[PDB]
Amino acid sequence: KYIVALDQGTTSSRAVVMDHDANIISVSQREFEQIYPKPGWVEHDPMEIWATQSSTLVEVLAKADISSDQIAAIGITNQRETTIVWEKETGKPIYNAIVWQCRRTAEICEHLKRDGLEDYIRSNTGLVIDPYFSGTKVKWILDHVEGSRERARRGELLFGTVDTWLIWKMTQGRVHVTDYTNASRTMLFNIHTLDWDDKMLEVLDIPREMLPEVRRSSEVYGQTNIIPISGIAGDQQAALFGQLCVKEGMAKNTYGTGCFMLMNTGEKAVKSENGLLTTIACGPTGEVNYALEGAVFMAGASIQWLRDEMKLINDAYDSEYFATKVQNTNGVYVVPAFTGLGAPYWDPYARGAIFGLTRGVNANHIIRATLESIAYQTRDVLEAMQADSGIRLHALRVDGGAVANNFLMQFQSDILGTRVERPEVREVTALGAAYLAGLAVGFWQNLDELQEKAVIEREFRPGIETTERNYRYAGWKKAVKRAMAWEEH
Amino acid sequence: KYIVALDQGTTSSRAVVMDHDANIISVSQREFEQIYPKPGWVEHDPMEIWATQSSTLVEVLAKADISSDQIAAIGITNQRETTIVWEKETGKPIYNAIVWQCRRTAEICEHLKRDGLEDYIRSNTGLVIDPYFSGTKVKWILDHVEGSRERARRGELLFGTVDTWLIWKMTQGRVHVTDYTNASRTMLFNIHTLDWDDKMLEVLDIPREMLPEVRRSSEVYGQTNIIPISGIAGDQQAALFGQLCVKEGMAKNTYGTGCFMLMNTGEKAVKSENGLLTTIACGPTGEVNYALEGAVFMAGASIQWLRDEMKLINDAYDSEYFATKVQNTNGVYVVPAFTGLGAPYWDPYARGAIFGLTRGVNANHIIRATLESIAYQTRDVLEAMQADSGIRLHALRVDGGAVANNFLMQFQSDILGTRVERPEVREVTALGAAYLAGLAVGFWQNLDELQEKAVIEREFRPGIETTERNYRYAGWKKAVKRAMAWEEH
Amino acid sequence: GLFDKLKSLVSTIEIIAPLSGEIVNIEDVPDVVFAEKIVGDGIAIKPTGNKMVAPVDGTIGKIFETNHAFSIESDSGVELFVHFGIDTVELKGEGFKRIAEEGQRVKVGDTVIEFDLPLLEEKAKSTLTPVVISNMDEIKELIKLSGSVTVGETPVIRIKK
Amino acid sequence: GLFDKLKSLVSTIEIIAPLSGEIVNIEDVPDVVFAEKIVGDGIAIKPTGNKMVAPVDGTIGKIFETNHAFSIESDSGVELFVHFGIDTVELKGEGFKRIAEEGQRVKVGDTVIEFDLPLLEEKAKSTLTPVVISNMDEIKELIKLSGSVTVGETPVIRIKK
Ligand SMILES: Nc1ncnc2c1ncn2[C@@H]1O[C@H](COP(=O)(O)OP(=O)(O)O)[C@@H](O)[C@H]1O
Ligand SMILES: Nc1ncnc2c1ncn2[C@@H]1O[C@H](COP(=O)(O)OP(=O)(O)O)[C@@H](O)[C@H]1O
Ligand SMILES: O=C[C@@H](O)COP(=O)(O)O
Ligand SMILES: O=C[C@@H](O)COP(=O)(O)O
Ligand SMILES: [Mg+2]
Ligand SMILES: [Mg+2]
Ligand SMILES: [Zn+2]
Ligand SMILES: [Zn+2]
Repeated sequence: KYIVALDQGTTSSRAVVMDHDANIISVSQREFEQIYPKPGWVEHDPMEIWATQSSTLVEVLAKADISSDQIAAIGITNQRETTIVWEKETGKPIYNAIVWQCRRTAEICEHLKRDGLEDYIRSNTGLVIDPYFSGTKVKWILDHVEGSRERARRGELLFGTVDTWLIWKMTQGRVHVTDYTNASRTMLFNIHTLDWDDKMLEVLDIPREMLPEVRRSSEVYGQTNIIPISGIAGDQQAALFGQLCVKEGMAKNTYGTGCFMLMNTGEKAVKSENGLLTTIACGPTGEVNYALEGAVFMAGASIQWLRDEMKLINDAYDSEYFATKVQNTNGVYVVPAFTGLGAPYWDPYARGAIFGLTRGVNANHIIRATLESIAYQTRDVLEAMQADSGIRLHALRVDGGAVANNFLMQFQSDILGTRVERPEVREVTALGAAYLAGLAVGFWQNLDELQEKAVIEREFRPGIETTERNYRYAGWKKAVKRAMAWEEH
Repeated sequence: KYIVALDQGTTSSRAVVMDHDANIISVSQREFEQIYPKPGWVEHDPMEIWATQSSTLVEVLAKADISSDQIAAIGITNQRETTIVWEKETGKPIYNAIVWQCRRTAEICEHLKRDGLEDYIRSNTGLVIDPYFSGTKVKWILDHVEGSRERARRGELLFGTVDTWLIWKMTQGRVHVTDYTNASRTMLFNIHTLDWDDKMLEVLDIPREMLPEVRRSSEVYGQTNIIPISGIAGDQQAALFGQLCVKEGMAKNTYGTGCFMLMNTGEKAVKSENGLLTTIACGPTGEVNYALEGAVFMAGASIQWLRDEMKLINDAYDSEYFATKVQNTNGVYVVPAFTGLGAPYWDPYARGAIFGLTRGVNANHIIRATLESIAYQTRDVLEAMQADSGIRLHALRVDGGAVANNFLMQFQSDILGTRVERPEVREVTALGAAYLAGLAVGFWQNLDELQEKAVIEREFRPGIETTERNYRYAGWKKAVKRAMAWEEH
Repeated sequence: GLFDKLKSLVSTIEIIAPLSGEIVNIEDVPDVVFAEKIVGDGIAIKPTGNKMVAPVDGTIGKIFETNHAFSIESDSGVELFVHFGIDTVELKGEGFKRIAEEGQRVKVGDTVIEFDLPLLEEKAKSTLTPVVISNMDEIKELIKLSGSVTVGETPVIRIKK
Repeated sequence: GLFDKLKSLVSTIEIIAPLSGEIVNIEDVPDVVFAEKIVGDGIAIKPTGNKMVAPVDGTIGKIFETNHAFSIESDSGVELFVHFGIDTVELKGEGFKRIAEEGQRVKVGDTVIEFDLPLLEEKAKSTLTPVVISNMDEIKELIKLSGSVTVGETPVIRIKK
C-alpha cells in the first residue's frame, strides 16, 4: 500500500511514490517552459503545469506497477504565490499563470505603499508589499480583461494557486479549495483571523466569489480517479514538515529554483523586523503553526541560466567541476536579481549584474561566482532570522536539488561558519506532503513513526577558509548594493 | 623598390610591405601573450614583442620575395606608454614590459595628486595623472628592484617605449632614440619646451641617464641589417597621419585593442576642459603638430575576451552574426572597464560590470552589448572633442581591425547620428609610418603624391533607429556610473 | 459613438496625412536628426488626436517595439518614416496601440497605430510628429505642403521620382 | 646585523611556537570561528616580531595567497593552522613575505613567512595569531601551555594522538 505525492515546482512537475515504510519507490519529473513575455516578467502556461503534472502521475504508478487499488492517498505540494484565473464553465484559463518571480504588478504595489497599507498588510498578512504575492497578480488580471470583475461577481471566474488549480482539475471541477499554507501567500488572507481579509479584497477590488475554500493541510479534501486527496501544503512548508520542522525554533534551507529558509515559531506569530515574512506552517498533525520565512528568488535557477541561455555548461551538475577548477572567482561577483531582490532586500527594481571583471576572468570564474551567490544570499537571510528570533543556529539543515553540490555545500559552511547537514533523501518536499496525507488517512498515525527515515548523509564543517568569510561577504554586499534599483518608474 | 613598416601593437606584431605606389604588397601578423600576474595588471614579455616583431619582418619579405636590395626604408609604429627597462651591457630586461592598460602604479598617481602636480603635469605634459602613462611605471620598476636607480645613474639601465626598444634591438644597441609622438606619452616630457621635464624626472626619481634621445618622426635614425630606419611614431599618430590627419580640425577614430580618437590642432596646443589629452602629432612633413586625444582602453579587446576567456565565440568575426540574431540587448549593458576607465572618465578603480540581466537574456544579448560598448565609448569621447574644439563632426573617419564589422559601424552611425566613413585599406596605422619613412628618404617627396590611395570603401549613414539613440545612451550612462570606483584603496 | 463602421466621403507622388493636426517645419523639430534632415527630409505634424495611419499604399516595414513609430515602403518605391514625438520610446509603449502588423500591405488611410493624445500630451517631451522620406537619394523632387491637415485626407507632400 | 647565518643554541606531541610573543586564550580571539573553536582548537599568540615558522616537522599545506596564514600537516598526522591576525586578508599581502612554498617538508623552526609587525600593527584589525589543530577529531588529548614563548623554541601545546 502506498501514498503518492505530487510536487509541482517552478522549474518542473514531479510524482513520487513511497511505501508505508516511507521509502521512495519511483519518481517522475517533467520540465516545462518558462515564458518571459517581457522584462522581469515570468509566466507559465496553466495547461502545461496541468498537463505536466497529470502525466507525471501516471508514468510513476506505471513505472513501479501499481494501481488505483494499492494507493492510500494523494498528497499535493506546489509552487507558491503563482496565480491563476479561470472560467468556471470551460475549465479554461482567462490568462497565463503569473509567477511568483514575475514583477509586473510593481506599480500596483507602489499604490499600496502610497496609500498606507504597509503597516496594515504586514500586520494581518505577515507579508510585505511586493509583486511576489498573489493579490496584485489577480488585480492586474481582472484589470487586463474586458469582462472580468463583473463576470467574476457573478462568479463565472475562479481564482486559485497551483494546489487549488491542480485539485479542481482532478476533483473534476467539484472541489475548489486551498490549504492554510497556500493562502497566506496571497496578501488577501488574514493570518490571525484565519480568513479572507475584507480590506485587502476591497482595496484590490477582488471578489469573494472567486476565492476558494480555505482548509487544513491535512484533511480529505476529496477523491479523484487515477484516490482521495488528503494533503495540501505550499512547497516550502511541506519541506519544513518533511524535515520535521514541526517544533519551535526548528529550521531548514531549501535549495531549488529559489532558496527558502523557514523556521517554526509554533503558535506565536513573530513579527520580523529584519526583512522576513511571517507566514503559516504545520504543527505535527498538520495543524496551523506560524513561522519565519526568508525568500530568495534566484538560486538554482542561475545555474539553469548558465546552462540554458548563456550556454556555459551542459548540465547543472557540471558546475561543481568547472567551479573548482578555480580557487577563487578572481574578484568577480554575480548579483542574481534577475527577477528583483527578495528578502531581506525586496527591491523589485534591482536587476541582475556581474562585477569586478578584468581581462583574465574567464568562464569558470563566472560559473563559480554564480554558485557563490547562492551561499551569500543564504547568509543574508540567515542573519536576519537570527536577529528576528534571537536564536543562533548551530547547524543548518538543508534540502533541495542544488544540495548535491559538495562545492556549494562546503562553501556554504565556510561562508556561514556553521555546520551543514545534508539529509540522505533530497526529495523532502514530497515527503512532507505524503506524511500530511498519509497521516490524515491513518496511513501513519504518528510523526514519531518516522523520526527514523531522516538519516543525515553528510555533515559539512567549516574549513580553514572560513577565516576569510567576512572579507568575501563584504564584496557581496558592495555588489548587491549596486544591482539595486536598476529599473525605473 | 619598397618601404617596409613595422606595427607592434597591444594584441600583435605586424609587418607590411608597400610599393612606391603605396600598395599593400604582403603582411605578417603574429599574436602574443598577455600576462596578467594579478588584478588590473597587464604585462608583456619584452623578449616576445621583440621575437614576435623580428620574425614578422622576415617572413613578410620572404613571403613577397624581396631583399635588403629593394627596401628603401623601415618605418616603425608601436603601442604607446608601455614601458621597458633594460640593462645596457646584456640587452636584457630587468622586468617584464608594463602595459599602458596596467593599473599598478595607481597609488603613486594618488601621491602625485596628493602633492599638487595635476595642474603642473597637465600644463606641461598635456597628460592627466593616470597609470596609463610611462612615468609611474618606470618609478615602480626602479622602486621594485634592489640595484636600480643607482645602477641607472651610473647608466647601466635604459628606459624606453616599444619604438626605442625595437630600435635599439635593431641598431644593435647603437641607437637609443624615441620620437616626438612617443615621448609625449611618458609624463616626463614637456610638450612646449619639447624636452624632458626636470620637475617630473625629479618628483618621480628618474635619471636623465636612462632617457633616450628625442627626435623628429621623420629622420634617419640609423641603419639595420635585414636598411635605414627613418620613421617613428606612436601608433595612434601614425594612423592619424596615414588618414592624412595632418591639417587643423582633421579627425579619425581607431578601433583596435582600444579606441583612440585624435584631432589635429595644428600648431596650437589646445587645453582640454572635457577629459581629453593634449598630445603630439605630425604635420605633413612629419613635423610637430599638436592634437586632442580621447583614449578608451577597451574596444576590440572585449571581443577577444568573449572569444578567449568566456569562450562564447570562435572568431571575433563571428560576433557580427550572433549580435544580429538579436534586435536588441534585451536591456543588457556591458561596461568594459576591465582595466579602469579612460577618457573622459579616467578612473583606474572602475572594473568591468554587466547589467540589466533577467532570465531570458542570453549569449547573443551579451555579445552584442559588448559590441555596443564600443560605440558608446566612442560617443562619449566624441562629445568631449566637440566641446573642447568647438567643432561639430559631420563624418567620422575610421580605421582599425574592428571596423570590418558592419553591425558595429552602422550601430556607430545610428548612435552618433553621423556618417561613418570606412576607408578602403584598414591597415592605416602601418601606412602612416611608411609615409613618414618614405618621405624622409625621398621615397615620396610629397604627401600630395598620395591624396589618392585613401579611397572610401563605405559610408554608413544613420537609419531610422537613430531616433532612439538618446534613450539607449542614457542606459549606458547609468551603467557606467555604476562600474565606477569598484576597486579600493 | 464612433462612425468607424460608417461610409465616408471619398474624393507625381502625394503623401497623405498619416496623422492629423497642423503641419510644421522639419527644421523646427527639436532633434537634429530631423532638423538637419539627417534621417531624411519631410515635414512634421502637431497633432489632432486618436490615430496614425498609412500615408501611401505600400507595405509596413518596421514597427518599433514601443509602437510609437513605424516605417513603410510605398508600392511606388518610397520610404517613409513616421515617428511620433520626440523620445517617446521612454514612455515604453504607454499611449500606444498596435493596430497593424510589421508586414502587411495597406492602402492610404488603413489604421496603423493608435494613441492617447492626452497621456502623450503631458508625458511626452514633445508631441511633434515627423514624417520623412528616408531614401532621399532615390527621389528627384520633394514638395512640402502647408497648414491644416486631416488624417487619410490632406496631402503633406508631393514628390517626383 | 642578523645572526641568521650564525649557529644557535639547540636543546606525546609538542607543538612549537611558530611565531613569538605572549600566549593567549583561543577563547579571547575576537572571531567566533576561533573563540568557539569551530575551526579547531589551540591557542593564540600576541606577537614578538619578524616571522612565522614551522611548528612541527611535516609538510606545508596551503599558503593563503595573501600570505598571512598557512597550514601544515605534521609527519605525526596532525593539522595545524596558523592565521595571523584577524581579517588580515584585507591588507592584501602588505606586510607579508613568502619565504616557503606550498608543498615542502619542513622541520621545526624553518622560516615560513615573514612579516612587518609594525605595519601590521596599525593596519590590522587585530594582531592575535591563532594556532589551532583543525583535525580535533583525530586527537585524544590536547594540552595548552602558558605565558611567554619564543619562536622555534618554546612549545605551546602538547597533544596525545
Ligand atoms: N549539482 C547541482 N548544482 C547546482 N544546481 C543544481 C544541481 N543539480 C541540480 N541543480 C539545480 O537545482 C534546481 C532544481 O531543484 P528542485 O528542488 O528540483 O527545485 P524546484 O522545486 O524549484 O523545481 C535547479 O534550479 C537546478 O538547475
Ligand atoms: N569583425 C570584428 N569585429 C570585432 N572585432 C574584431 C573583428 N575583427 C577583428 N577584431 C578585433 O579587432 C582588434 C584588432 O585590431 P587591430 O587594429 O589589429 O588592434 P591592435 O593595433 O590593438 O592590435 C581585436 O581586439 C579584435 O579581437
Ligand atoms: O515562494 C514560491 C516557492 O513556493 C517556490 O518553490 P520552488 O522553488 O520549489 O518552485
Ligand atoms: O595608448 C596606447 C595605444 O598606443 C595602443 O595602441 P594599440 O590599440 O594599437 O595597441
Ligand atoms: Mg519543490
Ligand atoms: Mg595598431
Ligand atoms: Zn523614439
Ligand atoms: Zn584571513
